Order: sequence, then C-alpha cells, then structure tokens
Amino acid sequence: MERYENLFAQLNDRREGAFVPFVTLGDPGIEQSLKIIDTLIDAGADALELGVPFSDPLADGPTIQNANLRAFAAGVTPAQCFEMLALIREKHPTIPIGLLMYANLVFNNGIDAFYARCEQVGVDSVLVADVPVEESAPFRQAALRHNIAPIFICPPNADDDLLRQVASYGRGYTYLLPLHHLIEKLKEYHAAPALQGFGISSPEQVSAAVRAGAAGAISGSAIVKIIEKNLASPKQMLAELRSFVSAMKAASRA
Amino acid sequence: MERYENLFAQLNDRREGAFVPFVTLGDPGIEQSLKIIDTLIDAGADALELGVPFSDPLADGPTIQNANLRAFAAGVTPAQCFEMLALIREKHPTIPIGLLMYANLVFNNGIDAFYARCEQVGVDSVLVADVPVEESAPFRQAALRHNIAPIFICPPNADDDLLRQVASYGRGYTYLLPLHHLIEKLKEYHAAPALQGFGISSPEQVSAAVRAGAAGAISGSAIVKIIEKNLASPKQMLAELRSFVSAMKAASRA
Amino acid sequence: TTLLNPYFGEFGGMYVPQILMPALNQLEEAFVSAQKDPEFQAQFADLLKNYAGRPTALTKCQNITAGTRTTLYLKREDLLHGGAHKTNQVLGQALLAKRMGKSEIIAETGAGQHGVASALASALLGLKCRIYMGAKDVERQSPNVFRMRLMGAEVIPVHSGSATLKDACNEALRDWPGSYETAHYMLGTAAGPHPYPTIVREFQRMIGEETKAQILDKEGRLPDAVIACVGGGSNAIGMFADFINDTSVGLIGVEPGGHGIETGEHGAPLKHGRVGIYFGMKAPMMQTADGQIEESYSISAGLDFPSVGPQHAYLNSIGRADYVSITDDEALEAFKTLCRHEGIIPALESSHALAHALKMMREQPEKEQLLVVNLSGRGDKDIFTVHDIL
Amino acid sequence: TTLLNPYFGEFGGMYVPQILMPALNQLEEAFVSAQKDPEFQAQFADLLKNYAGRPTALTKCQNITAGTRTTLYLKREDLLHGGAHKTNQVLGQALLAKRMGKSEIIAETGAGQHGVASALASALLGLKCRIYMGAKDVERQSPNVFRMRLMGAEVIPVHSGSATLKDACNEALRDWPGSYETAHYMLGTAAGPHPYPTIVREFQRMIGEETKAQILDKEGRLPDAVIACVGGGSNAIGMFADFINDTSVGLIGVEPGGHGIETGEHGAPLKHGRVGIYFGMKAPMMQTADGQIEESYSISAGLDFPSVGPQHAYLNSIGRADYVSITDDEALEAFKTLCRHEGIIPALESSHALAHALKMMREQPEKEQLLVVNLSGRGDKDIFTVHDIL
Ligand SMILES: *Cc1c(COP(=O)(O)O)cnc(C)c1O
Ligand SMILES: *Cc1c(COP(=O)(O)O)cnc(C)c1O
Ligand code: NA
Ligand code: NA
Repeated sequence: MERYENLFAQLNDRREGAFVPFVTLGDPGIEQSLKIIDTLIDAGADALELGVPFSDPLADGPTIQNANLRAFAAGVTPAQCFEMLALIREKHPTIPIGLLMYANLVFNNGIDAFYARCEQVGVDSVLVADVPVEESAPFRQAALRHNIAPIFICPPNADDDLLRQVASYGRGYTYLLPLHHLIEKLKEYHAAPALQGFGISSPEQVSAAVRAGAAGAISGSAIVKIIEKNLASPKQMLAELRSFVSAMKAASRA
Repeated sequence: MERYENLFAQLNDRREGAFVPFVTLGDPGIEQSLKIIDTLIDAGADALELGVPFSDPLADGPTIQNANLRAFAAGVTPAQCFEMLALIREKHPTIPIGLLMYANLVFNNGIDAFYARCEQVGVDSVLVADVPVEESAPFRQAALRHNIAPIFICPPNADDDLLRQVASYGRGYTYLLPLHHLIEKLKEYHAAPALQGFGISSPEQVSAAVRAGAAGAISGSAIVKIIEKNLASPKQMLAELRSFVSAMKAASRA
Repeated sequence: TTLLNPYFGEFGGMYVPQILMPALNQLEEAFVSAQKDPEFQAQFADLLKNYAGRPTALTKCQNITAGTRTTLYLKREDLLHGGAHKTNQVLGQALLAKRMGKSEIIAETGAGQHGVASALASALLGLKCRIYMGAKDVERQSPNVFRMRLMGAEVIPVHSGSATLKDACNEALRDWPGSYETAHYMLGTAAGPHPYPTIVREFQRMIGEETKAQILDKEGRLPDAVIACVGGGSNAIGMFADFINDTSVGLIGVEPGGHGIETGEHGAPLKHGRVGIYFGMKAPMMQTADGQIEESYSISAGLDFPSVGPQHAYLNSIGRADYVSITDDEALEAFKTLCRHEGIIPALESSHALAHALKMMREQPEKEQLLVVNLSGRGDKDIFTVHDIL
Repeated sequence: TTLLNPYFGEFGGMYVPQILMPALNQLEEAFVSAQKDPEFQAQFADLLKNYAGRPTALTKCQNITAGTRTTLYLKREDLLHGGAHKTNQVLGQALLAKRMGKSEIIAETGAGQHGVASALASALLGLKCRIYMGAKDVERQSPNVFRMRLMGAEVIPVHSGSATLKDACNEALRDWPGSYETAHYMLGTAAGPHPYPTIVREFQRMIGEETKAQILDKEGRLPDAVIACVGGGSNAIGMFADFINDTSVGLIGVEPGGHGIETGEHGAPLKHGRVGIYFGMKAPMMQTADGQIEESYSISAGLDFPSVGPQHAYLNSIGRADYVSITDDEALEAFKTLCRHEGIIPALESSHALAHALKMMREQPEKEQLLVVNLSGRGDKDIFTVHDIL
C-alpha cells in the first residue's frame, strides 16, 4: 500500500494524474514480457497492473482471453509469475505493482499464503476479479495483514451502500469502472483515490478522467492489443508500446 | 372339370396313380417355359398345375418365390399367361390344366370375368392359395358357372367339419397337404379324388401316396429347382426335367 | 365360423391360406376371453400406467393458433414409452400371447418403430422375439435395427420381392403356419386378417377414451373434429373409436400425398387406390392395373403400409369419417412450425395430421373450431431427414 | 445482504464480479416472491402436467432383480418431454424470467441437452433464446445443435480456453452483465452462484416428492436408498430433497469414474478433486495442482460439468449422503442389461446410477433392500456410442 500513497502524493505535488497500464505476465513469453514491462516503465507508466494467466477468465474480454492463451502456449505458470515479479521489483523499488487475480489462484494453496508470497516479492495491491465486496472479508483481511492493498471495482450504477463499502474496504486506489457523482461520493466517504478504467484507449480520456476529478486512468486492454498486433516483430512491438505510453502519460500532465 | 373325371377314370382302368408337376408360367421366359411344359407332357405328366407370377406370394416358399422373380425379370404378366395357356391347350386337348392363383389376380377385374377367361382358354381348375373355405363362396360359385373345378387344400390336421366342407365344395381333385385317415374320410364324404402334395420329390413318394389310397401325387417345387439349377443351359434343363418326370411317372404305375 | 364379425361392410375378411385359419380362430377366441377377464384388464392397465406412462397429456397449442378462432390440442402419444403410440397395442398383444401359452413373437416392421415396440414388449414380458424387415429397410434404418438388437430381438432381413414392408409381412405369414403352437404374430397395424383390425382398434382405443375425458374437462364439450394420420390405421382408429357414436364429432384421417397425388408417387390408397385382396383382407391397395401390389411413397417412412385398415374403408364408404391427403412439403412445414412455436418435435407421420389441422385453421381463420390432432409420435428420429432436405 | 442463505456449510457463495451482483440479487428477490405466489405455483404446475407430462411413472424392474432380495424401481424422468429431467427446472426458470419482465434467455450447454431444454421452454413461452456451446462440443453434438435451431434458438460457438462446457459457462457470465435488464441466465445445473443451487433444487424437487407418494402407495414404506448420477447435481438433489429429513432413507450420488479413478481420467471431483472457487461458487473442482480448472472425462457426455453443486459437497461433509463412482464399462454394462431385460434404453448418464444399484444387489444378493434409481433420461441419443464401442 505505502508505495501508492507516495505516488499519489507526488502526482498531486505536480498537479498530475496517474497513467497505469495493464498487461499479462508472460505474454507472449517470459523474457519478452520482462522487456515489455521495462519499456512501459521507461516510457512513463506511473504504476503497473499485472495479470496472472488463469484457464477461465470469466470477467475478461476477447483481447485478454487471447493474452492468456499466448501465455499458456509459452508454458507460463503462477510460480513463474512470482519469479517475474521479484525481478521487476528488484529492478524498480518505487513503482507500485498491482495484481489482477482470479479467486481460485489466491485460494489454491491458502489465501494467507498467497498474500504473504505477494508481500515477499514486493507487490503492493491485489484486485480479485470474481470476488465482490460481499464475499471479500478473508481476502481483505489477509491483504491487510501482509501490507497489501485490496482493490475493489466501483461499478457504474453503484448504489450508495456499495459506495460506502468500497470506500471503507479498499486501499491503494478505487478501480472505477454520472461520473462526476460517483467520484464526489467516493471522496466524501474518504475512499482510496479513484482510477478510471475501461476504454481508456487514447490521450483524451486520460485528460478527461483527471478533469472529472479522478486521480488517474487505467488502460485495461489497449497495451494488450499492441502486443497482439506486433507479434511478428518484437522490436517493433516495443516501439509502438513506447509511443503509446508516452502519449497517454503526456496527457495526465498539467 | 370333365377332363379330370376322364383322366382319373382312365388311370383307374390302368390301376395307375396320377403324377402332376407344378411350374410357373414364364419361368425363366415365355418361349423357354412353353418348351419346358411340352417336355413335362411328353415325358408323362398326367395333368399340369401352373402358377401365374404375382408380386407377393405369401403362401410360397423360397424356390417358388425365386421362380416368380425370374418370370417378372422377363416381363411376364397375367395377360401373357392367358395367351400361353391358350397355346398349351390348342396343342394338347385332353390333359387337365389347373391354375395356382393368388386372390388378388382373380378378384382384379371381376371374379366372374376371371373364371370366364379360364373357361375360354381351356383351363380345367383353379386353386386360389389365400382363399380358405370360409371365404370361398363367390370363387366356387363363379368357377362352377364356367365349368371350372374349384380346388381346395385339405390341410394335415383337418378337423372333421373341414373335411366335410372340402368334400362338399371342391371338384376335380382334393389338394392334400395320419394320412390313411384323412384319405378314408375324404372318400367317405365323397370328396374329389385326393393328390398328395408337398415334398413329393422322388419316385418312392409317388408310390407310397398311391399305396396310402391317394389318386396320385403333385410335385409342388422339385420341377422348379431343376430349372433354377440349369439356367445356363436350356438344352440340359430339358433333359434333366425329362429324366425326372419320366421316373416319377414310372413310379405311379402298377 | 367366428365369434365376431370379420367384415366392416364389404371390407375385411380372412383371406389367408387354410393352414393359418386355426391360428386366427384360436387368437379370436383368446381375445374374446381376455376382453371379459378383469384380471387381464388390470394386468393391461397396469403396464400401460406404470411401464408405458398413461395417460398421456392433451396439450393446448396457443402460439400456433394465435390470431384465429381455432383452438387446437395435441394428444401426446409422443410422450409414451418408445416414442409413439404403437407401444399400447404391443403390450396388449404380448399379454394375449402369454394368455395362449405362447413363448415366442413374430413381427413385421417397415421404418422399424413397430419392431422396436414389439422388441421392448417382448423383453419386458419374457418372450423370444424375431422380427422380419425387408432388406432395403434394414439398410436405411440402422438406429432402429440396433435398438431391436440391444433389446434382444432377432432381426431377419427379407430380400424377396421389393425387400420392403410388404415383403416382410409375406415372410411373417410364411413363418406362422409352422410355429403358431408356440409363437404369436404381433401384427403392427389395424389391418390384415380378422381378428387383427378389431384387436388392434381395441388395444389403442384408450387414446380416444382419454382424449374425450381430457377435452370435457378442459373445454366442457367434445371437439369439432379429431385428426389423425393414416399409414395402416391404428393410431387413427384408436383416436376415432370412442367418438364414433358422438355424431357431432368429425373424424378426419390423413393419408400421405408424397410428391403429390397427381404424380402418382404417394401413399393414399383409401382415396386414390383400388379395392383388392392381399395380406389377409379385402381393402383399398396400392396396386398396378393388372393386380400386382406396389409400395406406398412418403417422405415419412412410417406411412409405408401399401393398403389401409378395413374399418377406415368402411367408415369412409358410409360417410362417418372423411379422408384427405397432405404432401411431403405440407408435412415438412407443419414439423417446422411445431418445433419453433411450441417446442415439440413431432414425427413426420404425425406432421401430416398437424398439416391438415393448420390448413383447416389458415383457410378460414375466423371459423370457430375446437380441433384435437393425435400426435402419434416424436420426431427425434426425423431431424436429419428434415436437415438434409432443407 | 441476501434474503436466503448462499452457503451450505462452507460451500457455495456468490463469487462473481461486482457488476453481476445486482442480477443475482434481483433473481433471488423474484424467486422468493414466486415461491409465495399461488398463481405462479399454478402456472408451473400446469405446464409440468399438460406440457411436460408429470407426474412421471415409477416402474418396478422385476426381471433385473430376479433371484435376489433387491426390489428396484426406476423413477421415469426419461418419459418427460425432451427426454430428460432438465425440462422441469427450465419451465420454472422461464416463468421466473417472465415474472421479472425479461424477454431474452441465455444458457450454456455441454452435450447439448440443457440447450435443447432451454430452447423448447423459450419457444413455448415467447422468449428469444441464445445458447453458448464450446466449439469442440458443437462439433460433436450435431443432432442437439440442429434441434436447438429447429426450435428457434441462436447457438453461439465458444472457441476460447478448451472450447468445452466450462468455456461456455465463462461466456454466459460475460454476456449477462451487459444484458441482465432484459435477459435471464438459465443456468443448467444445481451449481454456480447463489441463488442457482437453491432455485434449481426447488424446481426439481417434484421428482422426489412424486417418488415418495408413489413408493408409499405401491410398497407402504419409504425406500432403503434412492440413487442418482451426479454431473453437476440437479437430478440428484431433485430426487434427494424431499427425503433429506427422512433419516432412514439412504441418499447415494454417483459420479463418473471414467477410465478409472486411479487413471486420473474421470469426473468425480466431489470425492477425488479439491475445493476451489470458480463459476460463482466454492465447491470441489477438477483442477491442476497450481489451481487451473480442468475438464471432467466420462464416456457419458452429460456428466461433463468439472465441479459439483455445493449442497452435495455439504450433504457429503455431514454424512447425510454418500457418494461413489462407476466407471465407463460399469455404465455400459448396466445400459445393456436394462435394454435387454426391461425394454428401457437409459441415458448413459442414468446408467451410472443403475450400475451402482446393480452392484448393491449383486455383491449381497440375499440382503433385503428396496432401492429407487432416478432414471434421469433416455438413451436413444447414446445408441451409436454404445454401437461403435462394442
Ligand atoms: C407407424 C406410425 C404411424 C403409422 O401406423 P398407423 O397404424 O397408421 O398408426 C404413425 N405415427 C407414428 C409415430 C408411427 O410410428
Ligand atoms: C445433464 C444430465 C445429467 C447431469 O446433470 P445433473 O445436473 O447432474 O442432473 C444427467 N442425466 C441426464 C439424462 C442429463 O441430461
Ligand atoms: Na396406407
Ligand atoms: Na461434476
């Protein structure tokens, strides 16, 4: 959690939004994914949201489903992913790193065990895609005992009881899926700062998210379509991911 | 009918049984069948029992069913059969000629019409294979108005009421399917003289039929197996039918 | 001599070789005796209820009829065990064969549903069943041939004549004279020599008895018309019998019109053939001009019997039932309408009955009319024929 | 917040993305309301009686059991409309979707019988039905795919992950968050997120209620054990529910043992897998050692769901039901025994239940025991699989 509090304080000293790309760990292979992620960071990502491949991603669309397919075609497992993470962290001490997990992968060998392994490699938050606030107690509690921020989605028609639980229960940031109203409620309830997610796919939505009052934006699958499109030239794939991230981050600046 | 009364009177002056072969009209073609029949007669047949090909011969076995198949492969129809018969008769004025008919072929165009056509070409009797005595009235009556003998099968377990109707209703001969008892009953009821049928396939059964007291024997399908076997040499087929008939008839002699 | 009358006006009779008369007289004796025997009546009722699953529903089809003043019910013999109504009268004839002390069953089959019926009844009741099936039909009915064998029956292919249903009916009639002391001939429609047209009507008449009590219950009055397809006539005479003395009720039988009557490739001998004598009886037949019997054509394999029961020919001749025809594409249309508007896949035999009801509604859509169609079986078995055509 | 409890001891729950919670809460609300509504109860009863053909028979199998002191009845959900018990709970969930004002149905299917069910109910009740089916399963289930299309449904192939049933269940859960204002998710077993395990039990519980009244009638006492196959758990929990509080009655569920447990190619996660969280619920799953979900193997395509309902896992953990397995060749043996000795072709899913009853009789043939097997569907659809193996 610490690392996101530091980040948002730094961004706010600059009057600047955060830009957070998503990618799947190991897509399209481990060594290639290590270089895409060092590229996102060098081009200006403020934090990363990283996916572990899971056989049945019932809350993802086609782009992501095909990311997991490429990762499993390369042999990628959760174990390999935790190795990956420890390297990313050793190379980059301050950038916040979140995971996007399916429940089974966290409950597998023991939910406390999972949060202790994220706390050992240096993950800062975990969003579990199929656990709603109503079922989240063991997840939040275990994240919190291991200094990991549990992140929750605040869906678009969130009624007021849901607002208040997402504010009470989340830490790090609120994954926000009329906007100006969702956002002002979350601040009223003292929620973690809000990142707009979904459809963030060009510079102007970054800018508009910050201007609605969100702390930043998350690009849930546009980084992934750039890999998918450039599979035949690793070098060209890096370049186009540098170009895209550079401009999204340009847009968060004041 | 006259011609069978004359025949049995002649046979009885000689203390001799009758031998009556069956064949299908047009098997295996019209001109070939005309020559098999002139052969049966020249070799000593005392009367003929002739089949008209019918699509569903539900009271015949395999040998006969295959005879009708060959006849239909040659185009044979009931009309052609009546032409055939008129030629046989013109060539041979005294031999009795019976038909073995299915009901539909007699009822087709009018049962009186059928018996008048047999009376015009010179048939002397008709056995209809699927009409039992219980349904025979229109058949017998029409046979009788046209001087044609209606023939009935006296089956092997014929109870006494059936004996008496078969004796009352048949003329020409009784088609007989303990023997010495069936036969003595038929004579008691003054039935038409009895021909043993079924399985008459070698000389010794001719002789034994006459010795049980029957007037003769009918070879229901052995003549047909000799055609079936010799289809590839018409000349050899005639010879073997002459040999077989000559010996069956030898056996009826006293 | 008989105990009951073998004829329906001019149609019917016992036209079999003399050596089979004792089998028929014995069977008529046994049946009259069973119909007076309440222990037999209870035995039959109980297999039909706890084995076959009677009574079967009467379903109102409101989506089909919307926008017209037709109300249509379907009597659901497609929910009977085995999928068609032929199971009711095989359980009755099996129990009659046990009553006569027999241990063996003979049966004939065309598309194979009577063979399947007769094999299930023999399996349940401890009889050894052999089935004659013309060889062209065995080649085209694998699923049916293997169900009969799964159920223990001997399936004997018949290669003579046309190698279809009339040819196996001839082969059954050849076997039975040598075996009738221990085997029963389980004939599979309301046709053939007496006493079969009577027996099979009486062992199917509960379709019509349940229809009457179910319609009275649900609408308070009898149907305007009850409509059934006619291959040899058993499901139709089983729906009609209880309504014959209710003279306001229309009885309508529908023969297969195939490619069209005027093409000559159909199966409608009652209205389009000519009376002849074959299979044991005098009745309208599919036959050539000089008297040879021919086959009936339909897209529905089950409407293949090339004559019709003699009670149908009698009720047409006195005008108490009317008979019509429906062609292959009329049947196919009604089978698709029923699947998509009611969720019911009907047999393409039954589809012929539903087609004619759908024309009675669509030609005069404001005529108030209460119709029952006998849905004689289900149509799982037709879905690929209906696949490949379309 | 919920109105009813989502868990059965530790199993169950609502593990879905947050944006789907309003769909589940709305559906639980509607269902509680319908279960108190006698006009709903009459509407359901009437389609089950006059459309689906309830009640279904309970048949005594005396040939099977001869020579032993086992009496075995079979509850005949194979005579229900569509051929399997899955038709009872789709007519109930369709009526619940109409209660909520919805006009569209989503459903998932493996071997295709739930797709066929859900397409017939949507056709009869005026809903527009789309069905997800993994692409490997569409390729191997043509007859089912075409019945769904004959009946009007849209069939959408799913090519992601393993392109089988778990993959279409994922695709249904992807669609529903964008469409729940007008579409109902008609889940096809007693599993998945709350309230589905409850709803589907309550819409199948008439199998067990009719079994109790029918056994009391015919034998005067309840069964020693009632036996049902367990793919995801709906036909089994529908036979067990009315008997749970009758503590003398054994409840036995039988999972597919495939090639043999010890081969690892089976479908028995309740006794042989490991609790995980997937599809909405915490329950035993077929899964790898690091948590990826895998497929269940059986010769029977319908026992393919790779988890089990959470009420089964709860009733095993407290010992009120027992669970066992039966392998492919045990099932195939019982399917042949039933065809040849009783004239009944059972589904190879049901065959698993009958196999285990046949072993309870044959290992201890002088133990007096009154057994009911739920014969959850018919087996026309298996005759060529059972053809080609043998
Ligand atoms: C055989 C069959 C028919 C035709 O025979 P009938 O004797 O005329 O009833 C009709 N419907 C089905 C489902 C059949 O199997
Ligand atoms: C689908 C099916 C089953 C398996 O599903 P459950 O939910 O376990 O009942 C069993 N029998 C038949 C006939 C089926 O179609
Ligand atoms: Na006909
Ligand atoms: Na399972």
